[PDB]
Amino acid sequence: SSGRENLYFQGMKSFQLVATAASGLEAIVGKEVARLGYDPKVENGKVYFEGDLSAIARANLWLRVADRVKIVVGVFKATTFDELFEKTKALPWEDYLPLDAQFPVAGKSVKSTLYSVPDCQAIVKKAIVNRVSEKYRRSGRLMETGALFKLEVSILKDEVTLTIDTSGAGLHKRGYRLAQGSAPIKETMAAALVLLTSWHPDRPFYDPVCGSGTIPIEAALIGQNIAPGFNREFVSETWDWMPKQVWADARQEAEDLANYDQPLNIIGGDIDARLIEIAKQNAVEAGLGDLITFRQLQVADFQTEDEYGVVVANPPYGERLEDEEAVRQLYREMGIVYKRMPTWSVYVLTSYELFEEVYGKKATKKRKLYRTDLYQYWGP
Repeated sequence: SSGRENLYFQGMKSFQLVATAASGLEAIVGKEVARLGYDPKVENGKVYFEGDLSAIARANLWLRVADRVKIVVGVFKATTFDELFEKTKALPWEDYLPLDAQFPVAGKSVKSTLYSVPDCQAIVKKAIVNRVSEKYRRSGRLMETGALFKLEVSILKDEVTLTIDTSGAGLHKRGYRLAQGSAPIKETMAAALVLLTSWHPDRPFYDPVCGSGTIPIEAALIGQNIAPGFNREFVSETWDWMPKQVWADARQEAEDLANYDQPLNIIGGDIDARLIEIAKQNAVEAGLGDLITFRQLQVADFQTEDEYGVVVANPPYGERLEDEEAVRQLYREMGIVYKRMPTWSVYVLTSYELFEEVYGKKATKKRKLYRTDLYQYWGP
């Protein structure tokens, strides 16, 4: 993180990395990449940075708002498949892919002469096989049986970016919600919401419509400076050219930087007792024991003597009449309750158009996200 180490100690090998992100969340990912001591270049849905083996480990462990961390193998222009072929085979694929690499190729194409994704997939695969076959001298040992190097060819305005996935499962899958679907807020979005607030763990936190507990869990992990990826694995741990010691060092660092003694006052409320039991279990799996206070709690029944807290909510919103009426009632009740809490700040992520009207006051700030809006009521 100092950024000052001689590059010799990481094998004299530097990588062009990228941390992908939802559109509109890249600035936050940039700040997280800077936090790790790297130099971010923020673009639409992508934060590029240079790094070594340790950067791969540390970014996978630590980024909370990124979708995945990839290696950028190369970037060039191509308007014919023969040009895509040659420029792809010119890259040093053998530096990344061992004899037994498994290397499937995914594709994306937008506003490009080369429009056919299946043809781009085919030609990139052709070229990579050509390259490794040449550089391993047509070894009979070349076979796709071992570690996984998921490749992507992405073409935008005739510019080709070739990447290798270092993460495996998307980073939103921290491990604490497995086998529970994706109806709730995406974990990366939940972390983004908390990071867009003023909240610090010295202050109370409340998610009044918490469901299975994602927002409180992400807040707790921020509050104790716990790496989001601490309890999961990454595909790049299986790559023979990345030493296990790099990952062991990154994980020891993550343990050392955590603040497990930071007290937390975090309440998650939901009307569904079964989802509250699920939330408690998810928090145990996240390594948070019973630090979070999950309650079966209707919005209208919340009372506190605590001051200077932060409410953060993202109520599930179905756009049909019954579901919309239930959320209107929720927003109205929130407004009534939080009026009694003038020292608190309130953040509500919703696509319900009449939120401000129903809550009863206009927001301090309205941040547009992906279409949903983050309504922010800044407190003292």
